Amino acid sequence: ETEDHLESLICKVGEKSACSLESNLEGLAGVLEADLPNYKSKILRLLCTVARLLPEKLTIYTTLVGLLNARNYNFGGEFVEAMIRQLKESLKANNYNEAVYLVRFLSDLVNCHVIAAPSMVAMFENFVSVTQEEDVPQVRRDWYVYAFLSSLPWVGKELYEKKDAEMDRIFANTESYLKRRQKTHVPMLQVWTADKPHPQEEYLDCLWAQIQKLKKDRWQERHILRPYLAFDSILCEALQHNLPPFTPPPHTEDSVYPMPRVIFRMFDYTDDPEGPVMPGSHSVERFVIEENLHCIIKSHWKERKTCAAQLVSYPGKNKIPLNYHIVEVIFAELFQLPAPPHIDVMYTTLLIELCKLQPGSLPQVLAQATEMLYMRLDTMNTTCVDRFINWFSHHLSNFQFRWSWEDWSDCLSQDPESPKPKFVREVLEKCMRLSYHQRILDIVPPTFSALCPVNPTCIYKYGDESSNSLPGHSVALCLAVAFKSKATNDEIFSILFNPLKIEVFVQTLLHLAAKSFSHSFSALAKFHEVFKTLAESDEGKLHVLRVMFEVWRNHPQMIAVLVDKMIRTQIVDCAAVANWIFSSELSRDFTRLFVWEILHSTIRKMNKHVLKIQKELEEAKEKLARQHGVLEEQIERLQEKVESAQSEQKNLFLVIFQRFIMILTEHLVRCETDGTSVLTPWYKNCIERLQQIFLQHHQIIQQYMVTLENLLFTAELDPHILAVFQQFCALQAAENL
Amino acid sequence: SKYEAMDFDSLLKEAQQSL
Amino acid sequence: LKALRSDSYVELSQYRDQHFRGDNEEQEKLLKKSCTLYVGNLSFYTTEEQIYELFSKSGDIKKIIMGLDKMKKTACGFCFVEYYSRADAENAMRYINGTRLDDRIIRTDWDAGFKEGRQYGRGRSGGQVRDEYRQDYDAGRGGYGK
Ligand SMILES: C[n+]1cn([C@@H]2O[C@H](COP(=O)(O)OP(=O)(O)OP(=O)(O)OC[C@H]3O[C@@H](n4cnc5c(N)ncnc54)[C@H](O)[C@@H]3O)[C@@H](O)[C@H]2O)c2nc(N)[nH]c(=O)c21
Ligand SMILES: [Mg+2]
Repeated sequence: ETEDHLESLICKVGEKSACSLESNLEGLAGVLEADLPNYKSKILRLLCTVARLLPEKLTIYTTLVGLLNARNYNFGGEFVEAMIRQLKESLKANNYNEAVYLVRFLSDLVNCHVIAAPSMVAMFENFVSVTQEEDVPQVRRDWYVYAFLSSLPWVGKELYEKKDAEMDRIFANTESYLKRRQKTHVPMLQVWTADKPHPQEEYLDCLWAQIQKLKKDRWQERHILRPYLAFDSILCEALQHNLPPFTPPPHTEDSVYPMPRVIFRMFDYTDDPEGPVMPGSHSVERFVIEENLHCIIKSHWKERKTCAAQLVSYPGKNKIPLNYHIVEVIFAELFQLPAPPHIDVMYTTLLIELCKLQPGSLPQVLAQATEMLYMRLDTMNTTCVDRFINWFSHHLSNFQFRWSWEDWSDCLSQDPESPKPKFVREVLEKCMRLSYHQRILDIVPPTFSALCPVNPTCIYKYGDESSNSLPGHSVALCLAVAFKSKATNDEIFSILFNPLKIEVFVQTLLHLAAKSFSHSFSALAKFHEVFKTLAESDEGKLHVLRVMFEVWRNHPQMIAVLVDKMIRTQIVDCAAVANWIFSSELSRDFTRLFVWEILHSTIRKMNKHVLKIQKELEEAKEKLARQHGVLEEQIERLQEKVESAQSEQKNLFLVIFQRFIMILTEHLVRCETDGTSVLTPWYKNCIERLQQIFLQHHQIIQQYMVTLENLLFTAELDPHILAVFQQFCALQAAENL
Repeated sequence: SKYEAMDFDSLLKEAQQSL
Repeated sequence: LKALRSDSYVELSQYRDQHFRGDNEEQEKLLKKSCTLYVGNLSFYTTEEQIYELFSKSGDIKKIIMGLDKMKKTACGFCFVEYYSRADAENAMRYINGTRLDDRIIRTDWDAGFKEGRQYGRGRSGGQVRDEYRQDYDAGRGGYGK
């Protein structure tokens, strides 16, 4: 009972309240002394919970631990031993994002006089010592350097004045390592490839520049909240604890490190001239601010309303254009490559909640950011343009589809395939998918009708206007009657690789079920047997897709759901879809968005399929080994169907890369002959959609290295195509030798 | 969850006055 | 910590289906492992296509069942959405609930699962009971409320 009174009392310290933060900590520390005789065991694991799970409130809880230690030396030692215990647990379990929070906590405890600075310097020079380890991934060296550098904003001033002869040895080792790192992969992870207005810097190079500037600034940083400074008198007499010598858990093959990152930057101080001056990109204040806001989201992402309140109530020890930091952090996550920390739709609803809570400030910062993203689309990463499209359309659908389109009227004068007009076209198609065609024609200015989507109506080949001279017109009219007569399958068989039998069957079935998705899925299920018969040939599957497209080419949403349903019901397979995406009938729609949504949706189905059957094998293996014959015989049959699913996976990627290499090279010869530049807008999208394949599924494609290098991406290919493959090799190389 | 839904001041001031 | 594990959008609502076959205990059991959501406060003109586009943003949709008026057999202003996995329905519960569709705030609730007869409004006129006691005029909800 009083435990619950202790927990909620520890978690809520430092929130909004009448009393000052220092008065609350001094008071709380006093009641934790009283209850400590009885509840020492529980108070200990609660403080270990918040040090692990609440890094945003870091300095609040280190001060609290600092007060208890000054008054109770044996409690301070038990706590530090628990931290060392947990830091080893985390590194063993490959939870490195959680381990940095513990290192950072240990480091800040030095300011609280709980840990002696020499012990902390010893641990850090064992961190940087990982740079000397040989036959280990760069991502391992990167993380241990990051844990050191990212703790210095809090503990930097103290460690340097106390020991600067051994700190400079550490800095010298750090700078040596940073200069010899390979940055060949950064382009795949940048949201914009342009260096202006804001370069997208590799995260360690950014952090390094930030720490060195803090060093030249005499380790004076004006953002971190340091409550322990008011308790100097109490904390000067405290007895320090010495950390044991730290040994980094060795690198095994099961080790998983955080992959590299690029710092998202779209704001400087000129974007909010009236207001608190914005910390620069190379200031550690910018680093701490964003790190904390990212952590607030990580803690409260599941509750949108709470998450927004915690972002708005974020305390600093100096004022900052907070609305600009929030928007930038939220877009930094939505555009993070390869994938955002959380599901994408969360960021749309989090921004609405923020608008509700700051209706006079945030909505116009958000709108200012939307204009900026639009104006920088030229070099925006295609994976990020897609997320920008999906967010903006979903955002607008929650705000009456109201937008100042006139501000973007200058895209009407450009090539329709340029980034801005293509962005607007995709946005309006997404808005239609959330509303309906006529609504979108009414809300856009009359000058934007060229970017509006075609009306989504099916095209029936054997309709009234059709000529009786068309092949199979007669049979098409027989099917049209039999379907409405509720005819069974065999009757349809008698009414009918033959392309025309597929053509008349599909044309008629889709036409008669066009009212909704429910009717189309019902039709496929009722006559499923028919599909499997005349579409068993691989070229038959291809022709089902070809015909289905001819009917619904004006309704991209219907095409995606039908392709999805036919895969799940085994009418077509993933290889048929892959070959369909690159067929000539889709060449005009190739650059459009819905095509790549379909392809990626098909890949995700394959990938999810392999994982399911791998877990079966990775369960039966557990039963045999954990329990301990007949089980080994069942394992032999699982492994056989793990291999068969893994080879269809590999074939799906090899088809995609083949067709990609083919359409790209033949475009490169067509440009060489005609004697013209290679960079077509079409070319930009194509080459970037190739890079998207490597980037989205880099963990699976890693298995195909030798095949890809030796059979597909070879010296003979144009240097423009190899450039993409070598970026992908640089990426996987950073995390694997 | 009786404690869980309270204000921090309410909890801190209840702990040190009561016991 | 209790605060960090908190999922206040995923918890069950006070609504319970009276036509459900069983007692409260086993209905609550079905709710906590259900992948199906009840979607309320829809415009009578909202189509299956619009619901697919919105609700797909949290995961893959297995089936959608539009609610109908038992007599007229027309859109009744609600539907059900069945996902393949529950995590996807949970995310629709957190982020899609309380947002707009056809410019109306929609409300999602966990459902015990679809069985025949649930697609029809239980109101005396054939529509939802919600629309029998309504007073204000609503264009997307079919005028006044009797
Ligand atoms: C509201 N609702 C309806 N369904 C389902 O939609 C289909 C049609 O059902 P219905 O809407 O036509 O009628 P329902 O079964 O909901 O009856 P209920 O009594 O619960 O409806 C409550 C509403 O009636 C109105 N109402 C009734 N009496 C009063 C009163 N004295 N005063 C004010 N309002 C009243 C109010 O609008 C009140 O909100 C059914 O299958 C039903 O399970 C729901 N399913 C889940 N999982 N969660 C739900 O919340 C839900
Ligand atoms: Mg290979």
